Amino acid sequence: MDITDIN
Amino acid sequence: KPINVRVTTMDAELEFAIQPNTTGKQLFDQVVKTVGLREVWFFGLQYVDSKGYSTWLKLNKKVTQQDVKKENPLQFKFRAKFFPEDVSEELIQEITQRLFFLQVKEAILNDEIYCPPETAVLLASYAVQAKYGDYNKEIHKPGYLANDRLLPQRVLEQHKLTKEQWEERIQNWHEEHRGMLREDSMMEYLKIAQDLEMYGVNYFEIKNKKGTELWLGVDALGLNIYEHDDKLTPKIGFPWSEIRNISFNDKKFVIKPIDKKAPDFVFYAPRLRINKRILALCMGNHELYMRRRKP
Repeated sequence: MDITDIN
Repeated sequence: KPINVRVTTMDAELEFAIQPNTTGKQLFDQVVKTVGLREVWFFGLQYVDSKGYSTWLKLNKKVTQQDVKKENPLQFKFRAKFFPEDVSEELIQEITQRLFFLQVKEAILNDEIYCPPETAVLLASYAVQAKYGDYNKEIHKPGYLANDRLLPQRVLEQHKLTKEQWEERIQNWHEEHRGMLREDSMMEYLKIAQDLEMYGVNYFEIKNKKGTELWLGVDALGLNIYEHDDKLTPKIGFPWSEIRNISFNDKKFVIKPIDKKAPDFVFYAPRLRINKRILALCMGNHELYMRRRKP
């Protein structure tokens, strides 16, 4: 479980 | 005890002893220093872990504690992990241009990056002009190209000409580059390759909720989804600008778009760690996509 935020 | 380490680049090997707590970075640093490479941002050290996965070696971690397959010489490959958006304005060092030319061409030759017939021949001529210099009636005698692996395999398989025909063809294209330098030639090569639909894009085999096979492409400019049958044309695209948040939770990966009216994309990886990588790749890649749009 992981998350990244781009624009 | 000394840990034995081999690090082949694309035209060089290097073998030295390593300290039982040498940090990935320290290793990477030595290699780049020995080769005299300044543009270090495109590159990585690639090894194979105990499960068999080709993995990128992490710089902020002991090179001895990342579970690389334990062979006597610990083996790594120094390859471009990220590709520039425009070769000519992004690759300044001759060294960098060279390590790229080589890595790119190799893949172009292995039917990895698709390349159609005419362009394949066009590229080959640039590759030979790089190798041999100006064509010369007196030197390069009929068949001077018989030993060189010059064209994508599929090219040869589909358009059936003779070996000496394809050669005549490249020779014709070779004859014309009279006056090009080994350096320029490799660049002219890259300028053509970087426009190929499969250039500088990492594919991952995936499936949607409906359980049908697909490909995910991570590249300099964002994510792309392909149908298993076509690795070239994207079915849906996602530039960085048009992506809000990417996440995974186990084998399930989800992309969330900027405009709320779009039904966020969802795919299923075959294992957890496959998403781990997809996430890693995107991050590093997006980061550079920003970094080259700041000062």
